[PDB]
Amino acid sequence: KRVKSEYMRLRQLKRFRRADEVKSMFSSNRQKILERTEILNQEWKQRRIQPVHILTSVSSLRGTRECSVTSDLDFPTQVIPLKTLNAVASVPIMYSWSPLQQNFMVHGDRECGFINDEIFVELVNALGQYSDKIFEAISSMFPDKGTAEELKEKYKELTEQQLPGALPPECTPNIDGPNAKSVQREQSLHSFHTLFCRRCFKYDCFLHFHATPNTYKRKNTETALDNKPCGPQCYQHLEGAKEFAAALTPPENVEWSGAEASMFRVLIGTYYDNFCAIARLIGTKTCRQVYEFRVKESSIIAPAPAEDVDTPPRKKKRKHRLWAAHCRKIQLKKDGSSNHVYNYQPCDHPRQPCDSSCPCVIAQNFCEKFCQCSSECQNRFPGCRCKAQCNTKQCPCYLAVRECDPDLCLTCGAADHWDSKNVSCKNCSIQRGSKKHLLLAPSDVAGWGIFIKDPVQKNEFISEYCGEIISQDEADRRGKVYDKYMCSFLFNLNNDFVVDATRKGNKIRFANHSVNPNCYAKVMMVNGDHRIGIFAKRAIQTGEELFFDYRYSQADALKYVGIEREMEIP
Amino acid sequence: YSFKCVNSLKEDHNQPLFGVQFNWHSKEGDPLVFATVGSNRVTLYECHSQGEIRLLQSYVDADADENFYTCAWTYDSNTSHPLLAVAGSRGIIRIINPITMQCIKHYVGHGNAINELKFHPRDPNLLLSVSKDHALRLWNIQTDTLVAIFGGVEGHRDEVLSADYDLLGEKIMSCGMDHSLKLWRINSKRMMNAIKESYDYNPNKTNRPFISQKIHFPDFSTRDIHRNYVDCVRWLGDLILSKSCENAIVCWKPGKMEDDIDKIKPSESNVTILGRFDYSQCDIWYMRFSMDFWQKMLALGNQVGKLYVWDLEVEDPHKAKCTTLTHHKCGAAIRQTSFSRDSSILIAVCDDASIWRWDRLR
Amino acid sequence: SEDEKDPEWLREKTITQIEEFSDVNEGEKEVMKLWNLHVMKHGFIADNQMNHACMLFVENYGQKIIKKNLCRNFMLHLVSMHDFNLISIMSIDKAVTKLR
Amino acid sequence: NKRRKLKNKRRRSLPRPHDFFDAQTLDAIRHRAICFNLS
Ligand SMILES: Nc1ncnc2c1ncn2[C@@H]1O[C@H](CSCC[C@H](N)C(=O)O)[C@@H](O)[C@H]1O
Repeated sequence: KRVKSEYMRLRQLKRFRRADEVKSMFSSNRQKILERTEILNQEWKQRRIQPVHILTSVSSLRGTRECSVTSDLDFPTQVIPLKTLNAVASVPIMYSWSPLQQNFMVHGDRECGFINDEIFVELVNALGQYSDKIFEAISSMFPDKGTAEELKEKYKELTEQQLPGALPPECTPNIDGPNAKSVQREQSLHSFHTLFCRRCFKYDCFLHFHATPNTYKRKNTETALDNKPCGPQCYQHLEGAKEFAAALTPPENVEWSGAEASMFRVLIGTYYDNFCAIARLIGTKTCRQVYEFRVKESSIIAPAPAEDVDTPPRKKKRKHRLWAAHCRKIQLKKDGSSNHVYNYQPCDHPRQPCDSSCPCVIAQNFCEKFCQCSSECQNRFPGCRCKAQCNTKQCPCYLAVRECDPDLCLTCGAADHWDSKNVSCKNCSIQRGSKKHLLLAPSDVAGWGIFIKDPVQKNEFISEYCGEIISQDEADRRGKVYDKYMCSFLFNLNNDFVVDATRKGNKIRFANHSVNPNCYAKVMMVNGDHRIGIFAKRAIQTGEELFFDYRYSQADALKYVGIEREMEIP
Repeated sequence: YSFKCVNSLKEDHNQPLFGVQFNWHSKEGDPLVFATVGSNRVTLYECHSQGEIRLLQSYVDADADENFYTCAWTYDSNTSHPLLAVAGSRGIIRIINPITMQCIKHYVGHGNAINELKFHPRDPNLLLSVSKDHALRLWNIQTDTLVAIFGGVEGHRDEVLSADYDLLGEKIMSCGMDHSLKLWRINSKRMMNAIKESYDYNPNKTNRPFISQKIHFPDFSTRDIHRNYVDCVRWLGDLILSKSCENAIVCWKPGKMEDDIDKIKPSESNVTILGRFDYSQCDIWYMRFSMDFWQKMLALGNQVGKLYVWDLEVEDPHKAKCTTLTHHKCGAAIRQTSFSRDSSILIAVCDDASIWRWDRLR
Repeated sequence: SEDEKDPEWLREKTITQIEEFSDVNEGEKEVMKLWNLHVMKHGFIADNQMNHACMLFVENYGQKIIKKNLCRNFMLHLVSMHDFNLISIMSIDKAVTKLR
Repeated sequence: NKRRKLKNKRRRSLPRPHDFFDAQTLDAIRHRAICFNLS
C-alpha cells in the first residue's frame, strides 16, 4: 500500500497546503467581516429608530376579522384583529425580452474534466526517482504504463514545454504597429477577407461566403496614366527612368521598412503602374525610390497579369421575355409545387455556366447579384422598371416575392434619396424600414396587445416581424418547450427556417389573433433575405386593435386562439 | 450550538408560512420586533423574556388572493419610522409603516412573481426585487423613480430566485433554477450617476420620463457549482456561499484562490471551491437559512424539522463540526429561519403556520 | 418611438464578440469596431451609400484615426472594398486628404 | 351604420375589466350603515 500512500501523499502535498491557505483567507475575510460589521453597526447606532406601537381598535370597522395566534407551548393564545391591505391593480403577465430591429442567427457532474496533468507531473516525479518493479509501481498508480521505455514517451510529452497560444502564429502585427512584418499582399487581406461579409457589408455579420475572396477578374487599364514630372523625383524627371518605366509596363539610400515593403506589395496589386499615387499614399518616400523600388520589386517578383475582357454579348439579344421562358420552365418543373421555399444561397460558377447544376437553379430561385453567376446569368433578376410605383399587380416585383431592389426600381426612386423617408414606391419600405408608431396595451382578448397610433388605409406597409434565425428541428424542441405553457413565438419563415421572437424581437410580437383580421401576414424576399411583413387588410383609423390570422390547424386554433370576441348580428 | 427551543406559537390560518424578518434596523434598547409573511396575512411579533412572545399588529391581504413570498425590513430617515416591504406571487410591492399602520407606496411592473427582497446595506431607499420573469429591477422608493434593470438580453434564461448584497453594497450575486451564478458590480462608474440622478427627478420637470438603465453583462457567470436547483447564496465577505437541493452547502470564490474578487474580468470562468458544509433530509428547494448579525453563526432548518448549525469562525469545512439541534415537536417543514440583531434569539418557522423560537443557552 | 436604427446592448455585444477573435491584432480590431458601429448607426444598404459612407466615416472619425494612430490598417481595410468593388480610387484619395 | 343594433354586440368571453371598489371601504360602509341603523 506504499505506492498508494506515495500517490496519496503526493496528492496530499497540495491538499494540506490548500488547508493551510484556506484558513488564511478564512481569517482575512473574518477580520474584514469584523471591520465592516462594526462600521455599519456604528451607523446603525447613529440612525435613531422609533420603537413600535401596538394595534388599537378602530370604531368604524368593528366588523373586521380577528385572528388568534395559537401557542404551541403553554402560553396563552393572543388575539389581534385583521386589517385589509391596500388595493393595487394588476398588469398582464409578460416575459422578459430585448428590442431587435433585424434578424440574428444562433451538467454539473464531474470535476475539472481531465485527469490532472499535475498528477502526471507528480507521476513524472516517480519517473525521476528511478528496476522493473519501479516500472510497474509507476505504471500501477497513474493510468499510464510508465516503464523506462515509457519514461521516454512521458519525457517526450514533457518536452513540449510551451504552446503557440490563441494568436496569429505568424508575425502579423497591425501595419500601424512598428513590429509589422514584410507580409505579402495576400496574407494581410486574409484577416480582412475572412472576417468581412459583403451580403451585409460588415465584418462578422450576424445574419450570414468563405468559398472565395474577391477572385473575380477586373479591368486594370481604366487608369489615365498621365505620367508627368509631378513628383519632383519620380518615374518622370528622368528620361532613362521614364523610358525604363514604360518598358517595364537603383533606389536611393532611403531604405524600405518591412512594413513599408509589406504594403508596397499591396499597392502594386492595386495599380501595377501608379507609382505617383503609391508615393502619394507612401509619404515615407517620394515618387522616386518608389518607382525604383517598384523596379526592384518587379525585378524580383513576377509581373502582374493585368488582363481585361469584354465578353461576346454587348447589347440587345437579351429580351426579357426570354427570361419569362426560363422561369416558365422553372415553374413547370419544380416551382409548380409552391411549397418548397428555400433560403437564398450564393451559387458559385467560377468556370461552369449557370447550368441546371446551379445551386440557385436547383433551389428553384433566382441567382442574386451576390452569386458568382456572371453579369450574363439568365437566372438573375432583370430590373424592376415600374414607372409609377413598383407597387401594384402590374409591378412584376410586386407580383414577385422580391422587393424591388434599390439598384433596380430606378423608376420608383428606390435608389433615389436613400436618406429620405418618402418615395414614390410602396414596395421599397422594408429596406428603408419606414415602420409605423405603435402602442402597447393590455388586449381585450388576452393579456397584452398592440394598438396603432395613427389611421392607415388598405395594403399599407406596417412594422416588420423581427426575430432570431433558428432551424426547423430546434424550432420543434423550443416549440416542444413552448406548448407546455401555451406560448407561441415561432413563425414558419420558409420551408427551411422558423423565426422566433421569444427572447429577441420588436413590439409587434404581442399581436393577437383573429379569424377576421384587419391585418394579414405576407412573406417577402429582400436582398436574398427572407422576411415577413404585415399589412392592413382594410383601411384603419386611429386607436385600432390589430389582429392577424396565426394560421394553425383548426384543432390547434381552438387549442390556443379559441377566443373570437364576436356577437352574431343575424 | 448553545441553543434550545424555549417558545413556539402557531398561526390559526394553517396556511403555509414564508419569509421571516427580524428588525435589525433598530436602536440599542428598542423592543425586539420581528415580522413574518404568510399566504395573505402579514404578522409581526416581539420576543420577550421567560419564553413569552407578544403578538403585535397583524394584517391580511383580503383583496389580493395571492401567497406572499418575500419581505424586508424598511426604515425612513425623514420620519425616523421603520417599515417593512412585502411581496408575493402577484409581483406587487407593498411597504407598510407600523407608525402609519398602512402602506402608501405602490410599485408594480414585474412580470409574473417576486421571489427575493433585500435592501442596500447603506442606502435604505434602494431595493432589489428578483422576479419570475428573470428580471432584476431597481427602485428609488425615496424618489419613487425606477433605477437600472439587470438581466435582459444576456441575463438568466431561467427564473432567478436568490440574490444577495455584499457587505458594502458593491457587487450583487444572482442565482436561479438555471443554476447560473451572475454578479454585477454596483461600483460601475455609470450606475451611481443614475443613482444620483435617480434622486434628482421631477415628474413635472419635463414630459420625458426617467430613464432607468439596462444591463446584460455580468462581471462573471458559471453553472458548474450545482447540478440541481440553487436557492441559497450569501456574501460571506469576499467569499460566496451556495446551497442547492442536493443536500450540500458549498462556499467558493472566483477564479483561483489568489484571484481578487474585484479584479475578476467578465470573461473569467474559473472557480475555486472551498465549502463542504453538507446536509441531508432537505432535498427540496425553497428553503432559506438565517445568519447572525455579526456573521459568526450559521443555522439552517430541515424539511424533517431538525436544525443544521455551524459557526463562521476558524471552524472550516476541513472537518465541518456540525451542530444538529432538533426539537421533536417540529417535524413538518422548516420553511425559514431568522436570527435577531444578535446571536441570542433564533426563531424557526415551520410550514404548517407554526413557529418555534430557540433561545441561546449561553 | 422607443425605437431607432440600433439598440445600445447590441453595440456592447458585438464589441465583446470582436475581442474573442485571437488572430486579429488590436490595431485592426478597433478598425471594424468604429466602422461597424458606424454602420448600424446609419444602416446604409446601397453601393452609392457605401461610397458615401466612406467620406462620411473618415469625416467623423479621421481625427480619431490619428488619435488611435491606426491609419495604415485603415487604408488596407479600404483596399478590401476596392477589391470588393465598393470603392473607387478617387475615394481612396479622399481618405488621404481627410486624414492629412 | 344604419343596421347598427344595440350596444351588446361586443364579445362572448373576455378577461374581467377589474372592479374599482375595494374591500376595506366596503366593511367601513357596512359598519357605518350598521351603526346608522342602530339609531
Ligand atoms: N385570440 C386568442 N385567444 C386566446 N389566446 C391567444 C389568442 N391569440 C394569441 N393567443 C395566445 O397568445 C400567445 C401569443 S404571444 C401573445 C400573448 C397575448 N397577446 C397576451 O398578452 O396575453 C400564443 O401562445 C397564444 O396561445
